[PDB]
Amino acid sequence: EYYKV
Amino acid sequence: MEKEFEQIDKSGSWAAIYQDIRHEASDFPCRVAKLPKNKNRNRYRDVSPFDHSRIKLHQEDNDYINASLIKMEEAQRSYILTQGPLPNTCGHFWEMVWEQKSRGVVMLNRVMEKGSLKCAQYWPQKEEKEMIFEDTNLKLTLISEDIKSYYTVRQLELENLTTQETREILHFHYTTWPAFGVPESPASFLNFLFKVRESGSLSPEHGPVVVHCSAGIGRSGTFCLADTCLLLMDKRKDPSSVDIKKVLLEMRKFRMGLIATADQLRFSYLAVIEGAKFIMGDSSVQDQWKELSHEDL
Repeated sequence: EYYKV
Repeated sequence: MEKEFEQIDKSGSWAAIYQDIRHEASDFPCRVAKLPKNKNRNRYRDVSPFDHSRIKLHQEDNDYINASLIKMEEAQRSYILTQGPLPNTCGHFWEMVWEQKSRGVVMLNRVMEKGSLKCAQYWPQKEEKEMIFEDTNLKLTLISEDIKSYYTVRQLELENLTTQETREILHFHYTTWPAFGVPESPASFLNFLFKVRESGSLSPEHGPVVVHCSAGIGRSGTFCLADTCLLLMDKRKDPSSVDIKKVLLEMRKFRMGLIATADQLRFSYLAVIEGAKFIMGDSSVQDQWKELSHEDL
């Protein structure tokens, strides 16, 4: 749910 | 312009250049996006629209949608970049399309990608099973469909149930572009872009085209950067006068994070280089792209 995953 | 590309490729500096852009990129506040009543309207918690360029729904309840107006003054084109709609924002998405008078939607993701849900099924897949968005008084009906090997164009009818006005929306769905990845070839990308261009959906008499992927910054950024660069080349009437890096920084004044990997930036160069041929006068390279795209079967 973080774009930078 | 190929000089600058041939050098970076030999020197292997693409990741350094991409990091340079991240460092220099604008940083504007996103207060409306971070309000608690808007937590369920954001797909990712580290991707938000800037307050100054966000699209506002014409709504008294809550005017928020995770979408940004990217207005390229010099290239004379506007884009709306947005996240792939959520189950609860499909009505807002089409409210936005209607209120901004968009004629085209470009979708660069798939609803399910490598396992995870990236997007809600926000448009109808069967003529006889139309969608009604009661919260926003809209109705959406699939009219026809043009399926190609790596993309599909659908004709949709958007009806404002209040006034019974109807509009035709063209949906361009690119199905073979992975998250954090690039298109198969510049030919298949440019063939897709020129299909969008040919449709008239980007004409200035229409509202801004809506472009989305998963977050609305990565693949969406690549698409809009290439189109604007080719626009600038034609308008200035000088190919190698366009600095891809400065154009991307200009776009990132309007939405954070545009272009998500260094390889997507490399591809953007590759696509503008290949597209320059058409701008320079070789109008027939367009039919070439169609052939290398394998769009049939």
